[PDB]
Amino acid sequence: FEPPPGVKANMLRTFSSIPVSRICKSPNERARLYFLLAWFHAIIQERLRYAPLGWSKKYEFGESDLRSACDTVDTWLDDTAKGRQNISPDKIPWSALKTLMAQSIYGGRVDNEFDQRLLNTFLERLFTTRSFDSEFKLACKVD
Amino acid sequence: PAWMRTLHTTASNWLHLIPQTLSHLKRTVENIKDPLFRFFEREVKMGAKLLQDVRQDLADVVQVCEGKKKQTNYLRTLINELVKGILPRSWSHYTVPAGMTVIQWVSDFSERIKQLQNISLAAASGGAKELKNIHVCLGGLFVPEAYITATRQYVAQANSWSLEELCLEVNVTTSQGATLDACSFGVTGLKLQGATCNNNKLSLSNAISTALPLTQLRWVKQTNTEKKASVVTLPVYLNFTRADLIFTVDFEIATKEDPRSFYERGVAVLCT
Amino acid sequence: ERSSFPRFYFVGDEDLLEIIGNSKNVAKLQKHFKKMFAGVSSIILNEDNSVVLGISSREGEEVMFKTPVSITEHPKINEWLTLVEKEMRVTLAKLLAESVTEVEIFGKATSIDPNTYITWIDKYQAQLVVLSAQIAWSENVETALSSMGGGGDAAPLHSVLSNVEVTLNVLADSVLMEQPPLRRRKLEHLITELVHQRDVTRSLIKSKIDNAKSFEWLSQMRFYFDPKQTDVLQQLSIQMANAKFNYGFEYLGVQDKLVQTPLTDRCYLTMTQALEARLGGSPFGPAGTGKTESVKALGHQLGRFVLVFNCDETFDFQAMGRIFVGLCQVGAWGCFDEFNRLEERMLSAVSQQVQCIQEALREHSITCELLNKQVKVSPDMAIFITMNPNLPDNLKKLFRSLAMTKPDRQLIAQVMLYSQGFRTAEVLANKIVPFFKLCDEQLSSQSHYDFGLRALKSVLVSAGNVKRERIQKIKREKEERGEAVDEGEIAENLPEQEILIQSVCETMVPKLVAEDIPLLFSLLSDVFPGVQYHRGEMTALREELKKVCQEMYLTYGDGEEVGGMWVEKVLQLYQITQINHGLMMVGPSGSGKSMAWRVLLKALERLEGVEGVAHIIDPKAISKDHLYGTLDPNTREWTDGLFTHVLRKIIDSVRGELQKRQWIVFDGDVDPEWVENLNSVLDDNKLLTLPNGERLSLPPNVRIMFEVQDLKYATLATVSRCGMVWFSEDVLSTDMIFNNFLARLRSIPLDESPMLQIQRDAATIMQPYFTSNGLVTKALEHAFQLEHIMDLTRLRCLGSLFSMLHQACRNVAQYNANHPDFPMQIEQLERYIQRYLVYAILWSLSGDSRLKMRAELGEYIRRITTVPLPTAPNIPIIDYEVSISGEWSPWQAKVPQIEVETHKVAAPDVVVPTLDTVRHEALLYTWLAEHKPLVLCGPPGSGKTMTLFSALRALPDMEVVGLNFSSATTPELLLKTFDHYCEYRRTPNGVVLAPVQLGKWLVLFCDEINLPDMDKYGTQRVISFIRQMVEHGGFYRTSDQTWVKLERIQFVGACNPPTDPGRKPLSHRFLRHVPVVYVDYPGPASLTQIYGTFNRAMLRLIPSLRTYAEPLTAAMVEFYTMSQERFTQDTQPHYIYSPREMTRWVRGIFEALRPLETLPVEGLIRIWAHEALRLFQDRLVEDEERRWTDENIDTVALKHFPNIDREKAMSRPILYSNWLSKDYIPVDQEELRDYVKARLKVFYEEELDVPLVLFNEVLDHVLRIDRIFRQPQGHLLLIGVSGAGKTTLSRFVAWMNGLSVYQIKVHRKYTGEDFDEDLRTVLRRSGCKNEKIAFIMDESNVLDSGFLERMNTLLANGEVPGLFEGDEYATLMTQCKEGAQKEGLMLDSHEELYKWFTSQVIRNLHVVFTMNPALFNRCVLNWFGDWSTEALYQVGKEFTSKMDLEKPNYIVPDYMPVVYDKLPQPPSHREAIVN
Ligand SMILES: Nc1ncnc2c1ncn2[C@@H]1O[C@H](COP(=O)(O)OP(=O)(O)OP(=O)(O)O)[C@@H](O)[C@H]1O
Ligand SMILES: Nc1ncnc2c1ncn2[C@@H]1O[C@H](COP(=O)(O)OP(=O)(O)O)[C@@H](O)[C@H]1O
Ligand SMILES: Nc1ncnc2c1ncn2[C@@H]1O[C@H](COP(=O)(O)OP(=O)(O)O)[C@@H](O)[C@H]1O
Ligand SMILES: Nc1ncnc2c1ncn2[C@@H]1O[C@H](COP(=O)(O)OP(=O)(O)O)[C@@H](O)[C@H]1O
Repeated sequence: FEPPPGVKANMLRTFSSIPVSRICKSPNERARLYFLLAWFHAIIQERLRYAPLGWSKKYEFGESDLRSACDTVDTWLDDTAKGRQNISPDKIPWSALKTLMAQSIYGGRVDNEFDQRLLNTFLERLFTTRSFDSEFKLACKVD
Repeated sequence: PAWMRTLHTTASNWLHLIPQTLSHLKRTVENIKDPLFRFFEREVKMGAKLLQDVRQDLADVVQVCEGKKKQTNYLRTLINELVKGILPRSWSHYTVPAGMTVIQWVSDFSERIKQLQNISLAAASGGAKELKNIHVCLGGLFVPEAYITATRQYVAQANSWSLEELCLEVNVTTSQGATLDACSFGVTGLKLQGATCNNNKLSLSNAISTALPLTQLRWVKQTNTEKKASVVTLPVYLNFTRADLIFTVDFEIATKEDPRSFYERGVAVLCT
Repeated sequence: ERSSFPRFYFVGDEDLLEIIGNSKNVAKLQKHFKKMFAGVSSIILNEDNSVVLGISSREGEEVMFKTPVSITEHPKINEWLTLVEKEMRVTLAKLLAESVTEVEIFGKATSIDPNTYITWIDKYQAQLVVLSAQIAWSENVETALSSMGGGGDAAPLHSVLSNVEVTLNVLADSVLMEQPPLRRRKLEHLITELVHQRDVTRSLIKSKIDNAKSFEWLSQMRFYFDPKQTDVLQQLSIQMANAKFNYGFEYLGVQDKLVQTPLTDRCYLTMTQALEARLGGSPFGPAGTGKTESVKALGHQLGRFVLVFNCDETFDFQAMGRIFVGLCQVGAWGCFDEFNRLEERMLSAVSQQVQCIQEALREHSITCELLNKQVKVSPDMAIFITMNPNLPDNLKKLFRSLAMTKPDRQLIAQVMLYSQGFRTAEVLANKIVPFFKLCDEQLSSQSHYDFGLRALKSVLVSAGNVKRERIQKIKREKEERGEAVDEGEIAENLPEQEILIQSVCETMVPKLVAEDIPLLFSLLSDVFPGVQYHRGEMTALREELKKVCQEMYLTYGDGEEVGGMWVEKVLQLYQITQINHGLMMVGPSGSGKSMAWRVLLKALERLEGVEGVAHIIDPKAISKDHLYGTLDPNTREWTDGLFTHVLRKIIDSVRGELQKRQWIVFDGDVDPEWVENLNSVLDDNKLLTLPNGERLSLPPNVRIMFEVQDLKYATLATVSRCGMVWFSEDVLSTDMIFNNFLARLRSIPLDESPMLQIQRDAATIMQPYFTSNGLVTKALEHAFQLEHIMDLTRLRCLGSLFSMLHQACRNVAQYNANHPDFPMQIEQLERYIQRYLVYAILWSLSGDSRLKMRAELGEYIRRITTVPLPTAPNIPIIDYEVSISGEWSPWQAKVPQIEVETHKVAAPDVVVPTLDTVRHEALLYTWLAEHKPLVLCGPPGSGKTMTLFSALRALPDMEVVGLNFSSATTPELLLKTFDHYCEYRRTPNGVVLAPVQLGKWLVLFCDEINLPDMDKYGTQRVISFIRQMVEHGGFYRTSDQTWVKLERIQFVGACNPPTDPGRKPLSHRFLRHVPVVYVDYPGPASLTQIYGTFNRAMLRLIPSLRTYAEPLTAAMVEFYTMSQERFTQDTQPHYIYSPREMTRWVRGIFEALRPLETLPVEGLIRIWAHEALRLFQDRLVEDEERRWTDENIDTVALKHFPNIDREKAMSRPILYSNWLSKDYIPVDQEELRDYVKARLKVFYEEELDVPLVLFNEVLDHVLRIDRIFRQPQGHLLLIGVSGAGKTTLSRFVAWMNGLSVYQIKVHRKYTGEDFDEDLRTVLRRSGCKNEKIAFIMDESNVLDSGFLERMNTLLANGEVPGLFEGDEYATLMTQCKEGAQKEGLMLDSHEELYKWFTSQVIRNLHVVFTMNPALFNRCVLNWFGDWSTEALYQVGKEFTSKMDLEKPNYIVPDYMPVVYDKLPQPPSHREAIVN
């Protein structure tokens, strides 16, 4: 059995794995955050297949990292939004998540420094308040 | 059996293609003072030792194929592991790409020994002064980070400053149009992945690999000034598998170019 | 009891029984308090020992109890242990509250009074003051940000930064001046933490952080202290990022602190997140990057204790499992060391255990099963698993991972350098770190080199100490001249880069080889340009060394002068003694080591006035249990070991030895077996632990040094726990040894003076040849160019030369004594000494080489020397000798012509004088008079053993005691033989070992010195013991750990070349003592003479044929020579042809001609050919080889003996038997076939009944086998294809000869002990009952090489000492007594009964070894091979006889492929089908 080699397949697998109740909680900005983290995990995973270029060595960016990242986002968003149905995009702890996914999760297995630089680059491109604009680009010049 | 004969043919061919012998470097107190000479003599000793090892092992194999003597235990392992095509342990003392097969290993080793013959002949012709202007290739040298550190030590000793207070600058130029400055060392064979550099300026492109005619390594004292946002740091790897890091170069990208986009596309420098 | 107070789950179950046993004993629980806690070394109690007053540490810092717990009201061990723990936590918290109140009072101040600040420091422990500083800084910064809550407010964070700056300035001034070392560590930890705080506050200021909830502040470790909380345990809350933890409130004593590398707090964040995420972390990476120390620093910062389970061969399971579940109860932490080093099954088991505990922990987010026990998992746990590149698949899902690839060494060096009060700390750090990066690569790699980060830490600490001693000296000088004393003033004008150069010189220069010195100087020039250092020469010590070397006759020099390198090495040794209390003078054998430390001790004694006492202990010679001490299984009584004994004797201060300087030199090899108990000494604790429970603090004067030759087996942990000095072989110059020997010879007389005068005259004569670029050194290097049987060590050869020159002096003295009227003059003495010196060079340099290389050495010397030499056109000088009259005379004249008695031909003890054996007689005399132990080397059977026995029996006053060194030889056997022949007597000097008989030098012969196996740490304990005796002139008696000198005793050994299997080359240390001489197989002319004597005595039996003795010897020698050059050992391992087989040849001829009275020459040559076939051809494995052998024997018989009838003399069926006739007459093959067929009818009728066909090979082989049985000690080697008839023919011969056949019944259950039982059975049957037995056994019967070795020793000795012990021994003696009583011999003691038993066995037991250099040449091999065409044809004919294979219609083909050569020309039908 092989996972289908696709960004779409990985996103679908991620959203199927994550329970429906968890991703819909009081903060309605949570769903955007969950989608962004899922897209980031999928882009990393599918970069693994191109090991000489996508990284420097095949890391085990397994599903456990995704569960840990989901728990981190859940708990920190619960911290920042104390039972509020909405939270402003600027109030999101963007730096906290950026540094956490840069050092603890998805970064621990990262051994080479330049892989860490890549992870920082992806995280700073994706995780920011600018994401909550309708004109955001998850990629540039796909074709 | 026939694999006796085919292995005999392969061993004969390898002994033909591998160069005969490697000359050692003559020791001298002034040469011992120079760090480049010490690095190069260490390299020559290692290369001559391993060349003697492989030459003797191939002579052993070819004589055994003719039956004049019997497979020992280590010989049994060596013949079996030549037939199976996987690289022997006793031959690999320097870092190698994981999947490299014996045949292109021998081709690479022939290349390395030829370059070592070149540098030994150049050293014998003159001295460490002529040793300074040699255009070595990082992939060819067994320990190239030793070479870059030796260049650092050479410039520090020649011009009398601390090693910590020194930094490296890159001047990617054509081999013909290059200047041999006292701080400049010629490095060849460097290749970029996913970028093209013109006049020390980088541009993203879809070309898979761009060859540098000659990379110029110059050591300049630490300027203590913050790097411009247009300058990017490129990792340098020995092999395409990029499992080992040698050193880091700093490159200035072109206008309109996003250093984040250099990072995402995995732009890198490869020795081989 | 185990459930209550689970903290003693870490100590052993045997130690648990101990604490139960010592329940009413508080003073014996000290080991357990050490093991169970972090830094707790003892609990403080009153004189009543009824209440605990405080808790101390390994350093000595103590914590006083707020409410002491009295054991009287809580007699139960668990109850008062729990009370001690809880009250320790309570007092730690309350003392923290007091210290934090103090520090906040000090804080928020424009300036700090230094006096009050150090008073606060000393008022509390190191950990408490560190934690108080952290808490105060945390509260100050948090309040400063809470003021920032208005947004854009002017920052009082500048005030916090300035407060930290001024406190850091105060510490920078304070650490500088001399302080108590515990205060020193307190100051170092505080300055480290405050440097970290200053950097993090600078980052916060740069980032312009505004809100207290900004993640930029959340990331850093925040300390929250609320004294208002009732429970003191959680009054301190530790919080980093989202994680929040309570303080462990456990006492750590003093622990090394890290430097808060960005890598380090990266790890901090990742760990704490993982624990809040309720899973452990796995910070993998290469070793030496601080992974385990990072985990320890996390545990310490939270105040919990970490367990460092080191995972190597020392790792265990049951103790590991119990300490693991103890961790489970207690809640402390545990950091596994390198996890990939575990073996696979162990790795899986421990992985399953940790997976169980991890899932329990995640469940708690609660009991789990450990050792069938449900255990409440405490929330506070963490478990960490470092790794060296992966995780087992059962834990990849449960554990995080980190990249510990490279810690910031720059930051570490900057923090620790500044922690030592260095100004310009960052400059020196950024210089020194790349310097060690350079050292780890450019320096030639060595086993002992260690340029890891730990070496950097050590260099920094040493540099700080050097700066302090320099400022102390400056302060003393300024007090002397003037009074203006200011620490800041002297500090400012104090260079610091010179200080680091000095420190690195004093720590790393000793460890370099002679070539790395210019490399390190170049590196210093490149990293620290313009700055250089020179060690301050200690002129007092220089003069004391010069004077002592003058007294000890050693050579002295300064720098470039001869021995100057050795002098510098001695100075570095002194320096590192001043710094380090533990040493290893690592270097090749005989470099400088023993005499360097001796001369240093004596120079220090004469300079300081503190007398020096040494306890030179060899660790390997004694067993480890005896080295440290024994544990009584019943009464646990403490029998101290040697080192523990001497330590306690020094401690007791009985005779002022505390005032004396004590040097416990550990001469010998080192391995991680005994030093594991001694590693607790070489650290800063300086305390010796014992298994019984006693502890001994190391007095300051005691200095432990290790005198080890190589560190290929030393654990790097122990290598780094103490200093090092390298003594390269270049340090010891050759001419330096020459001067040593010349001075010693000129000084001391040999007996214990006229002979001193003759020594001085001899030295004057010989001096020119021992100058630099002299004859001896060129000859020595030439001998180094050649090869030698044993490992050529230069000191060995020089010692041999010096010993033989001393013997030349003794010979001159004896000649003067025999000629009192005419003492030798200067000219004659001069000639004698020159020629003796040339002779000694020849026999000492080439004495371990083949004859050809001896000739080459003689040729080289003749080319280079000027001494007159014999003018022999071909004979090499080595075959010549020098007369006592100083003339060159051939050795052949010294060889007499013995006429051995005709019944003593080829006897085991008849030595025939030959050139080689008289030369070796002279060398043995020379080398035993000097009492220099020696070893014989040469191919087995060359005659060395008896070439020595003849000398030593010819020696007037030396008993020979041969000993058979086996693979399992232990020095216990040497002790046994010593107590058997020698006795211990108490002299005023001390206990003395002396042989019982007087005036009689006991020589101990060792047949095969190299046979005992090399340990896995490359040391032969026996050879170490003899090295200890020969060097030290004594040994240590383990019964009372007393130095016992050896008197009137010397050792001699022998061994074949090490290239033979089972032969381990000896340690160069032991070689440098014993000179070795090569005894090869005798040459052609030597063989001619040696067996010409044997045959001339042989043929006296039959006078009519005496005239044919010498041509017979010539033919025998020629045939053996051919069989030499043709049958090399390369073709087959057993193609070895020694003069032992010549002795067997002549012995067989003797056994043939003895009962007989008359034969012509034809019968003689038939006998001669028979024996030649039985020796030289019966072992051949190829048929063309045996055809060649037959051709050669016939040709030699023709050429030497022309006038003899060929057909009768060598009739092809050469078969000799004694069964048909009364004597051993040549036997007709057909008639012998008839007789053996009749005996086969008898055999079939009585014994096994299977058909046996009698083809020629069966006849020849049955005759050979019976011939071997009929002799005593007949042991035979039946190599041949399976089924070919080996065992059946052997059984048939055994039944024919009346022998009882015995095969061992072998199966997979059959282990070594069943084999030993069968061995005792067969031995007692064949030696006690006088029941002859044939013992057959196969390769299928040998399931272990131990079987082979036991058989080896049984056949070499005739008996095995290892079979019969204890009850079995007593029963054997009972049976031997009964057997001797039946036989007619009255013997009482066990020794003579044992000898008679051995004689009976060697005369009655016959073992045969059947397969398909030790056993070879000592047994008889016979190659059956496979049945030839003939044998197959007869087998077919005999078996295909019942059925009618007869066809009258058969038509003979025109062509027959004639497979059977002897097929009848008309092949009948049966003949054709059999073919
Ligand atoms: N300074 C010196 N002057 C004269 N002779 C010396 C000097 N130093 C060493 N020797 C000689 O060199 C030899 C070394 O002796 P020693 O047994 O002390 O060496 P070592 O290095 O301890 O050897 P080992 O490893 O075998 O124990 C001895 O013959 C000793 O007399
Ligand atoms: N953060 C640090 N601060 C100070 N010294 C360190 C630090 N990390 C490592 N070291 C030094 O480096 C060495 C590494 O020790 P260790 O923890 O055994 O490494 P590893 O965990 O990789 O085996 C130690 O001897 C220590 O002196
Ligand atoms: N000069 C000699 N005199 C008597 N026998 C000799 C002589 N040289 C060799 N031999 C024979 O060679 C053998 C020598 O080997 P041996 O001394 O037994 O060696 P090891 O005792 O070490 O086994 C003896 O059996 C002996 O018969
Ligand atoms: N000369 C012979 N004539 C007849 N049978 C023989 C002869 N030699 C061997 N055998 C047969 O070989 C069988 C076993 O031989 P064995 O002594 O076990 O050979 P090995 O000892 O080499 O295994 C016996 O059953 C015997 O019948």
